[PDB]
Amino acid sequence: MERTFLMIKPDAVQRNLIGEVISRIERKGLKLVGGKLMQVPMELAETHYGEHQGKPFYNDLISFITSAPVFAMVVEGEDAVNVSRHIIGSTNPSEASPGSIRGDLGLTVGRNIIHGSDSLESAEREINLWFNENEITSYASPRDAWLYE
Amino acid sequence: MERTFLMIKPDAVQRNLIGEVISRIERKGLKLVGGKLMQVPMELAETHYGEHQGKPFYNDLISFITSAPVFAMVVEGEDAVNVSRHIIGSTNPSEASPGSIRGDLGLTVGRNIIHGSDSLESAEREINLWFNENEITSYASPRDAWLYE
Amino acid sequence: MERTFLMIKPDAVQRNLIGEVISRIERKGLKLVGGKLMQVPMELAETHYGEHQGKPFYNDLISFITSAPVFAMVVEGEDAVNVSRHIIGSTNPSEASPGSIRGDLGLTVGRNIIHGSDSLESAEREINLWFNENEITSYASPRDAWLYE
Ligand SMILES: Nc1nc2c(ncn2[C@@H]2O[C@H](COP(=O)(O)OP(=O)(O)OP(=O)(O)O)[C@@H](O)[C@H]2O)c(=O)[nH]1
Ligand SMILES: Nc1nc2c(ncn2[C@@H]2O[C@H](COP(=O)(O)OP(=O)(O)OP(=O)(O)O)[C@@H](O)[C@H]2O)c(=O)[nH]1
Ligand SMILES: Nc1nc2c(ncn2[C@@H]2O[C@H](COP(=O)(O)OP(=O)(O)OP(=O)(O)O)[C@@H](O)[C@H]2O)c(=O)[nH]1
Ligand SMILES: [Mg+2]
Ligand SMILES: [Mg+2]
Ligand SMILES: [Mg+2]
Repeated sequence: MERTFLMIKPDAVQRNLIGEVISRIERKGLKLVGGKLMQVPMELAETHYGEHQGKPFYNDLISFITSAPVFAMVVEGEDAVNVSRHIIGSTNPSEASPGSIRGDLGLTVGRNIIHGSDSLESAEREINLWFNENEITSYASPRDAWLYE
Repeated sequence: MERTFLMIKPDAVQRNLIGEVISRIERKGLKLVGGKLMQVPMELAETHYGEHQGKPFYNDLISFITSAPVFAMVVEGEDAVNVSRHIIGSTNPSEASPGSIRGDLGLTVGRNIIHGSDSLESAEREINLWFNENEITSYASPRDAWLYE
Repeated sequence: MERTFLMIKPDAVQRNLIGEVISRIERKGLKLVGGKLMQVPMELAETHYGEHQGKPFYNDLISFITSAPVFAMVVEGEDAVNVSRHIIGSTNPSEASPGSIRGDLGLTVGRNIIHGSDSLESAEREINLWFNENEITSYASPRDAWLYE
């Protein structure tokens, strides 16, 4: 079943919103299949955010993301990539839709609560980057026969 | 005052989301005016979903909806039909707006939490189908003078 | 930092939704910087809503808003004016986006829970109208270094 990578960023951690964001993920039907609290080493940040190297926000991004722990996650569900993006909300939390994670919890574009893979793929690439698969559990859940036909 | 028919489907029942969905209905201002937990007999499913007889999802629909109890409801408020649809969200929960019932709780189009009448109507027709009106209470509520001019 | 004026109207007060609406404001990142429960004197209503004098809903507006206490607020954050409007939702709560204050809590256009300044601005003008600034506190909060770059 489709997987995506999600990351609760240091702003949500330092604002004590870990449970709230995880709740929004869970109640949507998405299955948490890997998850760990970790400090992000420099080299991981830079490879994760490689595609942003030329951009004005890059240095700030790398600093922010290495500034306190993140909660890294693998999340599984039909259409998981696009589902996650929909509940996370657009990149600028001031335009992110009310009811989305960024739309309800975030203020500014550079401190926007959570990251999700933007496609199949960068998902996966990001999953392989952050997780070895002995870290990724596989389990059936009671609700599954009720989420899906 | 306008009424509509709403139904909490077996997916929300089996996922233990009855109270959550009812809460979203109540806090919007809509008045619960009839409500019962019931197993849906075959013949009721088929007449309820009559308009879908030719369609690829039909057999799955009928099976799903008869597979565990539903919470059937009559709900009253100005513009109740269109209000309910707005908070329920579009049919595919992956596109349903965040903050909507389907947008927050549902994953797939065939397991989308709740049904609402799509017009004045089919409301109603559906109300008469599911409820005799000795089943439908009529009562004024303290908030009413505050919801409405 | 940008400020806006917000007001919890007598419908939310009389529906006991004060905490809920304040929660939605707080968790977005907005800083409550002035706030008071007050009955709105006639002359204040009329100057507040001056721009609506010719309109069909005017007399109803003035009556409603003077009919029970309101919770008047000054709220501070980057882009506070437009942020507040986004989480409050469009004027008619039947079209206001699910997940917004009006979209989740309001039914009708004339009883729509809360008011927010519509621009820099009328903010602000409304702040000066409702608050003397000995009423407006200024304080740094622990989350601030996490909301903002
Ligand atoms: N300070 C600042 N940061 C920005 C700006 N634009 C983008 N960013 C940051 O970089 C991201 C840009 O969005 P995307 O193209 O989806 O890539 P990404 O969002 O960095 O990836 P994730 O944040 O991990 O989801 C935002 O999350 C912000 O954290 C900006 O104009 N100013
Ligand atoms: N499996 C599956 N089910 C579908 C599909 N399209 C529609 N459905 C089901 O049939 C419904 C179609 O939407 P509508 O035209 O509003 O009618 P309806 O939604 O069945 O009516 P309610 O579900 O009771 O609101 C959805 O609720 C789904 O339960 C599909 O492509 N696949
Ligand atoms: N009864 C009734 N009231 C309306 C109607 N249109 C607007 N209103 C009221 O007047 C407001 C009109 O919207 P705006 O142009 O943003 O100004 P405003 O909303 O009054 O300002 P705030 O309510 O304080 O945010 C609504 O909040 C309603 O309270 C209407 O057609 N009928
Ligand atoms: Mg992004
Ligand atoms: Mg439907
Ligand atoms: Mg308005």
